[PDB]
Amino acid sequence: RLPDDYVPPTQPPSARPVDTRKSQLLRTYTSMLRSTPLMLIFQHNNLTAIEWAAIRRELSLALSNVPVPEGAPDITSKIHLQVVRTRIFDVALKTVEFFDPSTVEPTTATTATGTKVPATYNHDLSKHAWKAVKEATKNTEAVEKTVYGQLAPLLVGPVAILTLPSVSPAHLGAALSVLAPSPPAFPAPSRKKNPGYYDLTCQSGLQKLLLVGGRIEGKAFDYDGIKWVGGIENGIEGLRAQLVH
Amino acid sequence: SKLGRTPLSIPPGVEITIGEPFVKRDMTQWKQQPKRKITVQGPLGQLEMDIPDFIKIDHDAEARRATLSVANRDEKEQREMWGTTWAYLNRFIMGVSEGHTAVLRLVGIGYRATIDTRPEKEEYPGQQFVCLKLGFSHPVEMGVPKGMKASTPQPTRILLEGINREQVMTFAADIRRWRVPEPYKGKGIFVNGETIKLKQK
Amino acid sequence: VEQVVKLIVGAGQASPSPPVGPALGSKGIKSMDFCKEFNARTAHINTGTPMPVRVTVRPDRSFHFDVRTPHTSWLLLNAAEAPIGKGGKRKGASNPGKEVVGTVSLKHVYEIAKIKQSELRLSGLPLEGLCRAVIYQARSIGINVIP
Amino acid sequence: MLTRFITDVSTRFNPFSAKAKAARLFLSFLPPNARSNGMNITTQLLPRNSTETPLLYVKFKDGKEMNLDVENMGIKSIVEEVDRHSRILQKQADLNDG
Amino acid sequence: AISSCPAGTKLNGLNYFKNKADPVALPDEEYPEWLWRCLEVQKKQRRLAMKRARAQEAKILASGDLEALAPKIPLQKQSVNLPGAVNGGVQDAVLADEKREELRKAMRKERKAKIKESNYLKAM
Amino acid sequence: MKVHSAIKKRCEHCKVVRRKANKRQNGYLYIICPANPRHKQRQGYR
RNA sequence: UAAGUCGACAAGAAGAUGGGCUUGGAAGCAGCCAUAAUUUAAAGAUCUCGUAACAGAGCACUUGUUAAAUCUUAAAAGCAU
Ligand SMILES: [Mg+2]
Ligand SMILES: [Mg+2]
Ligand SMILES: [Zn+2]
Repeated sequence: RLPDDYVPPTQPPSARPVDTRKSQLLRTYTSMLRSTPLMLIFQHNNLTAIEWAAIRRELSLALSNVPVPEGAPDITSKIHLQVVRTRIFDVALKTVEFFDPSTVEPTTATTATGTKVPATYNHDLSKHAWKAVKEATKNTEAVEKTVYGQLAPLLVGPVAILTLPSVSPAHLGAALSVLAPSPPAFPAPSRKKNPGYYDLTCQSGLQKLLLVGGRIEGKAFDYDGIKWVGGIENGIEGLRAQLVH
Repeated sequence: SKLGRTPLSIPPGVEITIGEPFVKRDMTQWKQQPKRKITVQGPLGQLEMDIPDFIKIDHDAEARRATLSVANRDEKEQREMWGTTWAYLNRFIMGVSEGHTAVLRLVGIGYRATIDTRPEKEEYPGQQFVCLKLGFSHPVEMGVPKGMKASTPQPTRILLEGINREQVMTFAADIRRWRVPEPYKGKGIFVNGETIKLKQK
Repeated sequence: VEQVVKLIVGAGQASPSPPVGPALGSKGIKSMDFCKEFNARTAHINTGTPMPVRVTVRPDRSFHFDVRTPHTSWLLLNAAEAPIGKGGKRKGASNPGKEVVGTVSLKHVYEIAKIKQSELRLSGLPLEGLCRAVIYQARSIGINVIP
Repeated sequence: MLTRFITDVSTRFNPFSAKAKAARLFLSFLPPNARSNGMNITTQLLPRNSTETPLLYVKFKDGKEMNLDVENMGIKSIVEEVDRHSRILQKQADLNDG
Repeated sequence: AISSCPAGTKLNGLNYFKNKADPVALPDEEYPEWLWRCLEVQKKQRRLAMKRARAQEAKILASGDLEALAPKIPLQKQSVNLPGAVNGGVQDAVLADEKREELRKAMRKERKAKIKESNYLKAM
Repeated sequence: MKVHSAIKKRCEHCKVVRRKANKRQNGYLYIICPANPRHKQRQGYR
């Protein structure tokens, strides 16, 4: 039978309960803050399901028009405009930045057979992460100089984020024209070619979404910088011009 | 109490005066607990209260704030009066600065109200009397307590005003006690948006 | 506040009647004007076909309506080739758990999930999950699905 | 917070400025139907270079025009100030009914 | 061949339009790959069962190694970090979102039951 | 009002209170409800 | 339980779909059968009111604001009412 000291391997000791939605989200937004290189932080103000579905219908239409003959995997199906728990999404930003899993001294845990086996508790829900985040947050002015300090003012109130698996301006420019159009740089779609965009439900929602900022390659950005990044015709192409010099 | 901790913002013109602990001798009690006299003065008028001495007030003048605290949070009596004394002060401050008002709506066929004088029954010179015709064989006349101002913008609406809320809402309830709203037709006197769910027929 | 009414009517058979009469003739809209416009926005459809309609009656009783594709149930039954029953309409299984009125291959499901995606409010829903939703309805109307 | 007695609003803030927390929050309480009912709303985003004095202009249906300071005051202080005026407008409209 | 309906079949009553013919099925090769996997979602005798299965399940235990008999914690109750690494490549990002979504479906399935159970306790 | 020895809430709007307690009597336990006046109950007799 | 407990407040609480049957009518909510899915920050082929039937108001559930630094909830036991 199983002993008492034994803890499952897929359920190590964490700072707080695990089955709660508060922790399953923190475990989610951490991975989301690591994998996704490019994300834009929006602010949503009391939309309805019909308005949400309409906004998400234009993205799908606007993101499916970009040409993808590059042989790379299909990225359109992985871009999402997600609503987040701002209170937790702010914690996930500290954990990703201050916590350093390398500073954990492993400890031997007893398996079901009672044999002591080395096991290091590095997960983001660990007391070592909860402790390093707090102690590192005591200092206030020193935090404003970091990436988290430059983004905390945006994670106030309700917010949503648009994630992209890769930094593909061709994909971002198609998404910026639907959510935060700034003509003539990122012109909204035409009426003769996209009548769905200019519908009561869709148009009534885009007025509630207010782009507030972004985060690219672990660096905070503003609505002005996002335009430039999106303005890049192609990453490889931007490198070729540098070589022509 | 999460309310007592909340500081009290003293608006311009309002002045709070806190006295020193005093005891008035009572021949029927062997020991009277000390109390503090707090006077809230401003444009509309002045109000006074006597609070227990275990309630400490840190009046900040240059900041225009006043927070209350007790000497022992683990005592039931001190916890209770902590929030009660805070609520009364919040009313005193907002009553001497802006004033409290109560609106009475008269619903029914023949329900009217008028403000006049009754020099024969006046408790003090110039006392106003709210005369109500509420389907009774006799007329209903009530004198406004000293410190309140009653008016009637419309025949079926009364408006009370005063610096003391406990005195205003107590008078509004004294008028409503003549015709309490009924559920079958809605006839009665309603105070400050009071409503009543009707019946089937 | 703007009211909305659900009413299923024929393709071009719009007229003051049990379906249309008491459904909209009660709120005070120009019932005759409605049946005149609906019949013009439904001429390309086979006469008699059912068509769900959501008519939004604004304040001042100025209505604007949007016709919708026929119920998926009416399509699944027509695809399963179920036996006609009462009222001249194909009927589903009274006991879906046990009874089985028909069989629809997954090719039928593909077709029934594409005329439904034709709508503009459903044009964004991926066709993959949209074909697993009709399969979720067949289990309710007593219809088997063959690969 | 009550919004029935509001008709126009205008907001200008720098999102990266911690002082704008009240402005970004003020728009949190506006209902969904506000845009359709007739309330005119307008929000501007200032560049991150440096923050300008945020302006949260409010206007009721009675002609009142409030221009509050967003930096020194908190969202709680800004909500009750709008509760005061929106209450007398209802009591005045309550006793004026009929 | 895997399809019960060969090409050219007429789908009964799927053309509510006037100037058109009922849809006609196409070859199985053209049809998208996802379609053929859609039906993954379709989920005395006791004496004979408790006579052989009980004897069969016994040796299935084979309690020489207890680790294989672990409680099998669901995905909604674990604490292991999800597969997300900085600049780990587009493939890692794609394979990361699949697990984030894989966890969403688990919390969903558990929320449905909590809702059904709450309703049952309320109408008892 | 219904006088019972076992007073119970019958909805989410019912509240238990002890009223009529003063320096002379201990009072009674009451079930008061602003929604339905048929939920009004008293525990104890005068 | 500052990864904001508890309470209040603000908004949301979708779509296939009015599931099939039954019935004059049965559209989550007379009754019967089913109740794998789908998409979401979440949303029971439906827990309480409501309609002749629709509509409509709440709940489960979801996010936000306010806000506690010995201060949440439950059970058992002792003494009381
Ligand atoms: Mg039914
Ligand atoms: Mg019913
Ligand atoms: Zn009750």
